[PDB]
Formats: sequence, C-alpha cells, structure tokens
Amino acid sequence: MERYENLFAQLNDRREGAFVPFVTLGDPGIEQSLKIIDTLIDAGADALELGVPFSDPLADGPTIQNANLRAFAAGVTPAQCFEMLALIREKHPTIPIGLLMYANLVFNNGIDAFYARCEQVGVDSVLVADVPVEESAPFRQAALRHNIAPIFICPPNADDDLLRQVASYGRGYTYLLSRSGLHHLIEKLKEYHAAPALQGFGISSPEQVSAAVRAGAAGAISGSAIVKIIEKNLASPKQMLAELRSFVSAMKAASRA
Amino acid sequence: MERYENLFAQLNDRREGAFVPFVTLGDPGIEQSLKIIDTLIDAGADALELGVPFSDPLADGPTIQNANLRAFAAGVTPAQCFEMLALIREKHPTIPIGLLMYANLVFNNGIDAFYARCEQVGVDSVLVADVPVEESAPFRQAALRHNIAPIFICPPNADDDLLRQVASYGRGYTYLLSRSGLHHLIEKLKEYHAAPALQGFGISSPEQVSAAVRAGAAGAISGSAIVKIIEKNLASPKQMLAELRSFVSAMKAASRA
Amino acid sequence: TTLLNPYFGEFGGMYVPQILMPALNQLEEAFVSAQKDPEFQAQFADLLKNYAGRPTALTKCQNITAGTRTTLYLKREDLLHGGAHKTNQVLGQALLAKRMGKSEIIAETGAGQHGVASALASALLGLKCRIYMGAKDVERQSPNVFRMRLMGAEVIPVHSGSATLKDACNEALRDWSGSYETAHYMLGTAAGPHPYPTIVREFQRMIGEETKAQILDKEGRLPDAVIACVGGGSNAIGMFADFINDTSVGLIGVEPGGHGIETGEHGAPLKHGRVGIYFGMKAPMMQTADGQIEESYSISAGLDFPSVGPQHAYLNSIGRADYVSITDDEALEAFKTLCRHEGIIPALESSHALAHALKMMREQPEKEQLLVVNLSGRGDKDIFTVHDILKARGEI
Amino acid sequence: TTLLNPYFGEFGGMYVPQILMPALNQLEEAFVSAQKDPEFQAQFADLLKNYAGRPTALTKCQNITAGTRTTLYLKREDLLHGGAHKTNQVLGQALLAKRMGKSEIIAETGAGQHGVASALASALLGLKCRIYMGAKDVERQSPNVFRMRLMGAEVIPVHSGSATLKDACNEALRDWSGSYETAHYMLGTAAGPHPYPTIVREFQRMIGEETKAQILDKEGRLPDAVIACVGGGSNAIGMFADFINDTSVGLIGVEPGGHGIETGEHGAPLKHGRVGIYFGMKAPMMQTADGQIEESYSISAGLDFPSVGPQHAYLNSIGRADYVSITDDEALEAFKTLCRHEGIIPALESSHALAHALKMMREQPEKEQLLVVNLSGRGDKDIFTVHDILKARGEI
Ligand SMILES: O=C(NCCOP(=O)(O)O)c1ccc(OC(F)(F)F)cc1
Ligand SMILES: O=C(NCCOP(=O)(O)O)c1ccc(OC(F)(F)F)cc1
Ligand SMILES: O=C(NCCOP(=O)(O)O)c1ccc(OC(F)(F)F)cc1
Ligand SMILES: O=C(NCCOP(=O)(O)O)c1ccc(OC(F)(F)F)cc1
Ligand SMILES: *Cc1c(COP(=O)(O)O)cnc(C)c1O
Ligand SMILES: *Cc1c(COP(=O)(O)O)cnc(C)c1O
Ligand code: NA
Ligand code: NA
Repeated sequence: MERYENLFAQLNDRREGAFVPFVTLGDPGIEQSLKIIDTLIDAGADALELGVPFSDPLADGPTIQNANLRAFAAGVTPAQCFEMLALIREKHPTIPIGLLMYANLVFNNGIDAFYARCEQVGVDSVLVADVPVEESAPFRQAALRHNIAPIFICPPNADDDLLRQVASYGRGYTYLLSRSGLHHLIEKLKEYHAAPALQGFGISSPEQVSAAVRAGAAGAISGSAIVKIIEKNLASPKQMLAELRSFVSAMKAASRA
Repeated sequence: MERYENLFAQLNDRREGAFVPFVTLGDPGIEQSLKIIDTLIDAGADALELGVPFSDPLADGPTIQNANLRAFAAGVTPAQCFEMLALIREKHPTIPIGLLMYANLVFNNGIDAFYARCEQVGVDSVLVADVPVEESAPFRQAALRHNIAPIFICPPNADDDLLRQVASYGRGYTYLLSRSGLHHLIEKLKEYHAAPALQGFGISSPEQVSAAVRAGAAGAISGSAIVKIIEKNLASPKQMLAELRSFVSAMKAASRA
Repeated sequence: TTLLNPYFGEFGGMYVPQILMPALNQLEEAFVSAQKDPEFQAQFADLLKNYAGRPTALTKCQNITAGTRTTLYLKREDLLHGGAHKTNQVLGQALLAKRMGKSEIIAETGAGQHGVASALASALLGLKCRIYMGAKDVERQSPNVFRMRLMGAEVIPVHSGSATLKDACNEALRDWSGSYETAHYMLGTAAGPHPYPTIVREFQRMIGEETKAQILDKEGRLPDAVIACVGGGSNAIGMFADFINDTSVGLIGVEPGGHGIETGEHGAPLKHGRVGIYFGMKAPMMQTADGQIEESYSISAGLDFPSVGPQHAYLNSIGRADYVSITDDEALEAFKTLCRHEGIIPALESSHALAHALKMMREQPEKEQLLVVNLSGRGDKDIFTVHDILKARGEI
Repeated sequence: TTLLNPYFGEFGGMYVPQILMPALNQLEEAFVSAQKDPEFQAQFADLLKNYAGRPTALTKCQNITAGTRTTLYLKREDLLHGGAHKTNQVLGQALLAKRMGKSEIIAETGAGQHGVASALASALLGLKCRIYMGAKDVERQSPNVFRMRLMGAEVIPVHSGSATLKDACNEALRDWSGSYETAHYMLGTAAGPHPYPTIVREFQRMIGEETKAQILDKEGRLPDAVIACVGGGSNAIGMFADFINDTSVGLIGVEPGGHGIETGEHGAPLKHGRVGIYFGMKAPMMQTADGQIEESYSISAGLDFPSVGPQHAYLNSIGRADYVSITDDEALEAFKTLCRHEGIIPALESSHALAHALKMMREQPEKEQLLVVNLSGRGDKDIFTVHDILKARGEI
C-alpha cells in the first residue's frame, strides 16, 4: 500500500501538518488500549505509532518504560499485539500505522517472517529503535520486500553522510529527533529527497506542533504526553478517554492552516 | 633462718618424708584462706607452698587458674598476700613457707626489694615459675642476699648439665617434676649435693607420697588435689575445712615410717 | 563505517540507537590511536605493575592433583589489586577516557565487583565516577556499595524494570547518550556493542601473555588446556587471547549451570540459549520463546550476565574453544577443595573453572595433562554465602 | 647457653618455665641451620614468589601528597596472599617445622589474622594446624574463624581467663610444652621468648630488602623515613631491618593511641608502658602499678598486643628508631583518605602508619621528604567497623 504517501499528499493539499500520537499496545490492558486507539483516531490523529511491549526498552524514558510494565502486568504478548493490529486496521482502512520495535522482537523468529506478519495485518512502517543505519541492511531489505516502510531516526547533530544515508534508506517518513538523550536538518533532508520529516521527542503542546510545521517538518509525533494521560487516569477509564480526546483535538488543530 | 634444713634433718631422724600442700593465697577470700592454711598445718603439713594471685598463670592447670580467679574476685593483691604471710609466720614460727611466683610480680618494683620483703615477713623460699636457670642469676643472687632459698624445677628429662646447674643454684629443696605439660634423677641430684628433692605435679593420693619417699625423694607436694577440695565446697566453708583436714592427715600419714 | 571489524563471524555488531553511534565511533578511534601510542602503553604498563601488582603469580597446585597424572597451575588474578581481574581493564579504560579529554566515568554493576573496580580506577586517576546499580543489588551487596562510596563514587540505585543488572546497564546507556562529550561509559565485560568486546579483550590479554611466559619458564611447553569461567567473557578471553593461534592449546570456557541445565535455572546461554539481539550485540542469550530477555541464575552473582561476549560465541562456532557448565554444587565443592588443600580461597566465579579442571582430573586420573585454571578472583567476599549454604544443609 | 644472643640490650630473653627450654633451644638450632642452608632458602623464596606473590609493589601516592613537598610510597603488603604481611613469616615457620620433622602446628590468634595465615601455610604444606582463640574473639571474629576452618585448621575456643589473646597465648604454650616433639608453636609476632623475635624479623626482612631496591630504582636514593605500625612488631621490624645500618634513614614505629594516651585507653606500651617480664620476655608492657598485665585498646584489633617486641624497645632506647602514636580518629581519617584519593582500602592497622605520614606532610608541607609507609594489610575486613562508626556519629 502507500498509506503514508497518500496521507502526506492529502495534508499538503490542505496545507496541513500531521499529528501522530504514540501509545504502547495493550497499555493498560487490551480492551482499554483498543478504546484508547479508537479515541485517538476519532479525535484527529493522522497516523499512529504503536509500541510492542519489550522487557528492556533502552531508548525510552520513564513514562514509556512504565507503559510497557503496565502492559506486561496485563499479560500482553507480541502475538496479542498483532491480533490488535489486525482489528485496528479492519476498523480504520486508511490511517498509516507504524510500529516502534526493539531488534530482538523483530529478529526472534526471523526478520523476514516479522515483516511478513506486519504486511499481513496491514502495518505500514517499522522503526527498530536499536538498529542504527550501519546495521540496518537486513531490516530495511525485508521491510521493502513486504511493502513496509523502514523508518530511521535522524539525530540533531547528524553529519552529512548520515543525512544522505537516512534519506536514501528510509521510506514513509523520516523521524527527526528534537534532541539527544532545526532548519538545516529539514532543508538538507529535502535536498536529498528524504521521506517527509516528522519531529518527535518532547512534543507536548499545540505551539510545538505549529512550530514544527513552520520549520518545514511535515508534522509532529507525541508519546510521553499521551501516555502520561493514561498513567494519570488509570482509576477512571472514562475520564482517560475524555482527556485523551481533548489533548489530541488540540494538538491536531495546531497542525491546520 | 634455716627452716628447711631444720625440717629435713628432723624428718630424717624420724625416717619420715615431708608432705607439702600448695594453695593460692586469698582463695576464696582472705579470712577463709587464713583458716584453710591453719587447718593444713594443724592436720600435719610439714611446709607450705603458697601462690600469689597472678593475672596469667602459664605454668598452671585449670584448677589453680580458677583458684587465682577466685582470689581476684575477692580483691586479693600482692600487698594483701604479704600481710597474710606475716600473720601466718607470726602464728607458726618454724614451718617452712615457700612462695610460688611469676616473674613480673618479683621484678615489678625491683627484684631486691621483693626478696627483702620476703625476708621481712619470714618467707623461706621462692620458686619463680617462668624463670629458667638460664635467666635466674639476678633472682637467685637477690634471694641468697636476703636469706631466701631460690627453688628450681628439675624436669623429668633433665640432661646432665641441667642437673648440675639445679644442684648448684638451688637451696631449700629441689622441685622434682613428676612430668611435662624416677631414681636416676633422684640419685644424680644426691650425687651433685642438691637440695633435698620434693616431688610435685599430679600428687593426689597417699600411695603416691609413700612411693615418692621410697624412690628416694625427701617428700611430696600436692596442689590441685587440695585446691579441688576448696573448689568443691565453696558453699560450705565448714565442710571445706573438715575435708581438707581429712585429706592432709591421710597424705601426711603416708610419709611416716 | 568502522576502523576495526565489529563482528566475530555472525556475532557482535553495534546494535544501539543511532544517537549512540558517535560515542562508539569516537571510542573506537581513540582506542586504535592508543594502541599505537608507546606513551599510552607505557603509562598502562606502569599502573599495572606498580599500582595493581602485575605480573600475578602462576601457582602449581600439587596437593590437589596428588595421585593423578594432572599437573595444575592457577593463574593468580586473585592477587591483583581489588582481588579480581576486572582491575586490569578498568585501568586501561580510565586511561582511554583521559585520552579523549573526559573527566567523568559511568559504570554499571550487578554483584558490585565491576562497580568497585571502576571506582578505584576513577579515584586513582582523578575521574568523577557514577555507578548504576539495580536497587535489588544495592540492597543485596551492601559491602561493595560502601566500598564504592568510600572511594568517592556516586552510587545510583536503579528502581526501574526489575532493578537488577540489565536495568542498570540500560540506565547507564541512557545517561551516556546525553553525556558522552564529557563522560566515558566503562562497560564491565567483553560484551556489548563494538568496540567494547575488542577493547576489553585487549586490556585483559596480559593474563594469557603472562601465563604463556610463566608456563614456558616452569614446564618448557604450553598447556594442554587453559580453563576459565564465563559470565560475560572478560577473564576468559583475557586468558585465551594469546593462545588462540597455538592450536594445540585447548580453550575451555565454563558457564554457570546453576541448579542444573535441565532445571532451566542456570546461566549458560552460549550452549543453552538462543541467538538474539540485545545489550547492543548479536549473541546467544537467555530468552523466552517470544524474545523477551530473561535472567541467568547462579550461586555466583558475578556470573549472572544472561548473554555472553560475541568472540566466545564465535570461537565456539568454529570449534576453537569448547564451552561446558558447572553447577552450584560442583562450584561449592571446588571452593572447599582449594581452601583445604592449597590454602587459597577462590571466588565462587573462579570456582566454576576449578571445578571443571577437577572433573578433567578425576574422570581420567591416569591421563597426563597440563592444565591452567584462571583464578579470576579471591573468595573472601563469598564466605558468608558458602557458610549459609553449608549451615542450611546440615554440615557445619 | 644459646647459639644467638637472646637480648637486645636489656630487652628480650627466655622467660619461660624450665620445661619449655628444650623446645626453644631445638628451634634456635634448627633456625641457625636453616639460615645457612641454600636449599631451605630456595624453597622459602619459591613459596614467597610463586604462592604468596612476592615481590610486592611499591606504589607512589601522588594524589595524597598534592600541593606539598612530600613524596610518599606505600609498600604493598596488602597485595600479599592473605592480604597482610603475616603470610611471609608463617611460610618460613612452617618450613622450619618440617625441617625439625614435625607434622603439627599450634598457633594463637586474637583478631584472627595470624590464625588465618597459620591455617593457610599449614594447608599448603601438609601440616595439621590447631589454633587457640579466646572465646570473646571467636564470637567477635566469625569471618576469620570460618576461614580457618575452611582451610582445615582446628579452632579451639579458650574460655579461661578473660577469653582473649593473652589467654590463647597461654593455652598455646601449655599445649606446646607437652607436644613440642611433634608440634611446632607458630608464634605470630616479633615478640615472645628467644628465638621468636629474631626468627620473625628474619622471615619478614624481605619487606625492607625489596623496599630498598625498589626505592633506589625509582628515586636513586634511600628514603628519609620508613614508617610502620607496631602491634607486636613484626611488619615494622620487617620493614626496618635492612635499613638499620643506613643511619640517614629514619625508622618510625606507630603504636595505637586508641581514645588518646591521656585516657589510658590505648595500646602504646613502648612509649607509655613500663618494663616487665611477661609473654616470655622482658619488654615494655601495659600493667597495673602492682604488676598485673592489662589490656591494650585500639579501634584496630590487630594492634591489641599489650606489649611490644624487644628489638623495638632496644632500637628506641639507643635512639635509632622513633616511636609515636596515632589515635582511632586519626587512623580513621587516614583510612578514608587513602580510599578516596588512591583507590586503596588499607587495613586499620596500616592506617595508623599512614596517619603519621599524613601528619609529617601536613604539619610541614614545604618540607622536602621522601617517605615510605608499610601498608601491612588490606582493609576489606574493616569496612563494617568503619561503616558502623561513621553511621553512629551521624555522617553517612
Ligand atoms: O516515538 C518515540 N517516542 C514517542 C515520542 O517521544 P516523547 O513524546 O518524547 O515520548 C520513540 C522513537 C524512537 C525511539 O528510539 C530510538 F530513538 F532509538 F529509535 C524511542 C521512542
Ligand atoms: O607446685 C606447683 N603446683 C602444685 C603441685 O602440682 P599439682 O598438685 O599437680 O597441682 C607448681 C610448681 C611450679 C609451677 O611452675 C613451674 F613448673 F613452671 F615452675 C607451677 C605449679
Ligand atoms: O555484564 C556486564 N557487566 C558486568 C558487571 O559486572 P559486576 O559488577 O561484577 O556485576 C555487561 C554490561 C553492559 C553490557 O552491554 C550493554 F551495555 F549494552 F548493556 C554487557 C554486559
Ligand atoms: O601478639 C601475638 N600474636 C599475634 C596474634 O595475631 P592476631 O591473630 O592478628 O591477633 C603474640 C603471641 C605470643 C607471644 O608470646 C607468648 F607466646 F609468650 F605469649 C607474644 C605475642
Ligand atoms: C565479574 C567476575 C567474573 C565474571 O566476569 P567475566 O567478564 O566473565 O570475566 C569472574 N570472576 C570474578 C572474580 C569476577 O569478579
Ligand atoms: C597483625 C597485623 C598487624 C600487627 O602485627 P605486627 O606484628 O605488629 O606487624 C599490622 N597490620 C596488619 C595488616 C596485621 O594483620
Ligand atoms: Na553469561
Ligand atoms: Na603492642
């Protein structure tokens, strides 16, 4: 499919940025997570980034570490995540769906088989957090053979060789990091015909979405801010969804011309 | 004085051995110790060997270690021991009195001064347990200047040089050890004109006294056996003295022709 | 692109987030430079000799082998300053950090030994050291925590995840990704992403180099086998490296068998795990059927890394080295045996290596063989562990 | 009559019951013979090198002395097998016991270190070792007791007297007087009756011999002073002996000052006691006005001998060596300082020596001086003692 290409062309026609929430699949349980995701979409999410719970998420801060723990408390497994993904795609045929994976879960039963399963359930992209471009070949190749976009991170200091590699190897979008653990990066990515850039890390208010789009990014990704709302409202699921709806509506509105 | 020479000449006229009890001065207290000593004499002790309590009696087994501890529990000091000795001599003008000392108590305030104090209270001999003949010169010299007999141990294996040294250096009697931690020793001591031999260590029954005298010794010394009787009867002082009287009478009777 | 090969056959690599690649590349460049620099080599050698106490003895154990045709030597890393081999490589890494102009050290620790080694190197060399330690380990290893603090290190309890070694490792890497301009990550074994498996081997290789010279001096020939325990792989690769090209010399690595391989409660991923990608590398690990990383188990906390250095996986795959396992009880028996017969209290880690040598001897007592065991550390730290077990099961 | 002089001026001698003289004479003869025997010397040297780890390093401590004109080296007896200098002389004494045809060893211990050293030497050399230890010490030193037992020694609690070191010493001597035909008494310091002060010095003198060669190599001159703690005197005389005839080299012995000399709670008989006769020798001791032997006190149990070796009393009397004291708090500060600034955890005993060197430096920081401290042992054993004090007084 070409779901990201279609989205970005449609947003460009509307002079509009993408707003892309991240959540952990199965946080805080399978059924509430499905409701959370439907609420994110109904509230205006342009695409989704979805984490599969992993025992040791090195690239994640405490908020998302805790989201993974909550999902593990509910017994969530990768197989259950793929069952969820199939249901999500069945309900929502056009929204781009990207996974955020750690390498072991992709490599475990075979890299090809992982990307084959992504294609089968209707996933559009995979970002493997701990595979740098230098190690990426078997991943990006398997991705492309199964019509999955391999997503790469472009760190804030990327030298020129790295920019060119990310531009060549990525598809779907380029994940532009706000920081470590800018118009120069954005223009160079465009010069090298990279996939459109989505800014992520630390995006938690409407003005940041507008700023990202003004800097020339195609949109913004927000995770910890969304997951915080989950964490805050564990005792009241209904208020959780209302607070999520309110947050996403505001972030998406900031992306519109 | 010549109290040992007088005793041994008198016993020899009666074809009789000496029986010599050992006790710790001030065990289990000063007044009971004075009574114990009067009872030993009345019951037939020919001479006394008397220990001054010392913090670390290396040459002593557990029975006498405990006698020292009891005396320390009663606050007994060397000064109090010398006060006791003066009273004993005042009551009993002819009985030979020997002390069993450790070196530090003799050296502490000056070797000469120690032997001068012995002479003043009427002590007849001193055995310093941890001064071998090799270290004995200042001790035996000070002893002799104050008319005190220096007593030496003759161990069971004494080679010929040691026998000759003990014979030359000792006075009063020769302390003949029954064992470590015999007619050859006795005859050689007599050949070298040694002070008469008293056998000690492990002497606890009448037959041992008779045997010692038959082997040619001038008598026998008994300590732990006497001190055991004290230890056994701490709760009944009166029975203590009766049991001591009975034990000493029996041991002394075994020494008679 | 790298200066040196990041792989040993299939195994190894640099499986870290993109943001950490510049730190790894910087470190590789610094290391390649230092290895060619006679001044760096001389400074390292000087610290090893005059501070740490190298060379370490090679001790013949004739009481242990009585009545057999085995001759056994122990390479005495238990006599190294700090009481374990870890000191060698922390000194090298501290010098590298200084070469790169860094004033700060980050380290992870589980049992606390690497923490203590990192702390002493940092104290000596004027580096500000912070150590990540899982909160369960902090609570479990009070003596080592207090040593680290005495030596001026900041000990940071990690309450996240399961609050053990892998969580400390992750917290250390998170910190480094933000601080690598001024802080060096002093990884504690011959594992993790390139260039660490290579750096740690090179900064431990004096173990085998000395052993070779000492055995040639004492016996006029090379060993039939050199035997080392394998937690992450550093003491073993340090012993092995100089002998790899001596094809007659057996290289035997000993993983912890815990309660027994068949119980699943063990620490032997190399022979009983499955290849995965974690800890920045492709290597055998302890993992679920699903790919979640699970724990090692051993009586010896120092052998709890649930994976293994990639060079060991490679040496096994080609048949150059052989890997075996030893149970808790076998290790305990070897510990008791050394204490009684040679007056040397071995680390429980090292006791696994010794236990395997004892088996080689006992199983075939008329086999003529010359064996060296790497005695990777001293076992003063283990006497309470050993006491409590012996008491619980009735003896003593 | 003896082969060698039993006295150092007034001090020393053989003040034992007559029954023990043949044991002492036998031992003296055996020692004089062994010292002339190149085979004995070679066997001893071989054990020292290949089992114990000699030579020990001489480590320059430049962080400690920063900003001053003091250059400080530590002689690293903390790196010796067993973690203290005591190992040197027990190996020599075990070889002497074998030379005399004995199969059994008797030893005394207070803090347990000499017990552990005697046990490891006996395990190595095939001797049946029994160790006397006051019951209060047994209860107080569980870790060392279990080490001794692991190494096959029989540990015999002494409940008599005050159930501490002097009672253990007495029980050991009682046993020996009956068993000396088949058992050797392995006395643990350079004190007691002749020939022990001489034997123990000679079997520790490699400390100073190495230090001399190492300092000449590293500085091209001798030290201005060598500084050692003094409990009974063995590590100090071992450091001092080779320098006695180098009249420019200061010899500084450090006794424990405990809570302060003025409190009476200390362990400094050499400078603050009175000559007496006890422990088989004429020497300064801690005693009442009446002559009863009293106790030392120090934070460091290893410095609790309430007397001192006679050669130290003699070297003091002629002005060749100088003796000073260091309090518990000064020792604690030196312990903390070494840990933090050099990454070396010193025994609390050795910390007394270090504390005095620190004072020499701090009191006169522009005085140019080259100092060696004998770091007689490692301080892993003291970390709980140090922790508990620091906790009790608020810090940490
Ligand atoms: O999208 C992610 N998180 C959600 C957005 O960040 P935030 O809103 O700050 O939680 C996200 C993306 C990549 C990642 O790993 C690595 F960078 F290594 F590839 C970790 C988290
Ligand atoms: O007379 C003594 N004890 C009493 C008699 O012995 P026993 O009846 O067995 O207690 C006695 C004599 C000497 C001695 O020390 C040494 F031998 F070294 F000089 C210790 C005890
Ligand atoms: O085993 C490790 N360290 C040893 C700690 O030693 P100790 O203090 O004795 O537990 C260890 C630490 C980090 C690592 O890689 C990565 F950083 F990526 F996670 C791999 C192994
Ligand atoms: O200090 C002594 N031993 C050291 C024990 O060392 P540690 O185990 O560290 O207490 C010590 C032991 C015996 C001695 O002489 C004598 F045997 F006559 F009593 C003098 C000093
Ligand atoms: C840490 C440790 C080990 C295990 O680590 P490796 O990297 O596998 O060598 C082994 N022995 C001792 C004494 C240790 O401290
Ligand atoms: C026993 C001990 C001492 C004290 O004994 P000396 O005979 O006076 O040397 C000093 N340091 C250490 C480390 C010890 O174990
Ligand atoms: Na492992
Ligand atoms: Na002393």
